[PDB]
Amino acid sequence: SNAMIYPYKEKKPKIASSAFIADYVTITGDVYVGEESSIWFNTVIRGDVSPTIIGDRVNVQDQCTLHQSPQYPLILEDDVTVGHQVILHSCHIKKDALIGMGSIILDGAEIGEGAFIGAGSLVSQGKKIPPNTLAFGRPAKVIRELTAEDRKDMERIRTQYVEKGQYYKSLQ
Repeated sequence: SNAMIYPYKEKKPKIASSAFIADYVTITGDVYVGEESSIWFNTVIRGDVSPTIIGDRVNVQDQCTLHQSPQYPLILEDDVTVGHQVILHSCHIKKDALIGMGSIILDGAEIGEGAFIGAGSLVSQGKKIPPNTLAFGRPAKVIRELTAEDRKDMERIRTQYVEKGQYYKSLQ
């Protein structure tokens, strides 16, 4: 509510009316944020190099940094979860994926649909993580296929975040 929204040149952020934008968040420039998505406390999204497209029901948790290099956009597809203090840099995170807290996902990296990146990981430039796998480490490596139980916990997290986003939004 106490958040900064700036243009960068002729572009201004386009944020769905149902999205929750927490306090101390800064969003600038060429950024699009979809319905019921939630951008948590002290996150910075500077849209001043390439476009940042965030889909629907996405959570970008507290104190993340979202930026780009010139060659690639930054894309977070629908139903993505991004953990606390994650750095995203011109990567493409496909739908239902989860990025573990404290991770760094670099330029041209592709996180497959429903993949889970373990906390504290570094996904190097150009790295592809296959859909429905667990990957972790620095640099991150594919560890195993995800199970039905892993997927149920991911569903719990993304759905609860939508609800919690709407709740904290109501307190603004």
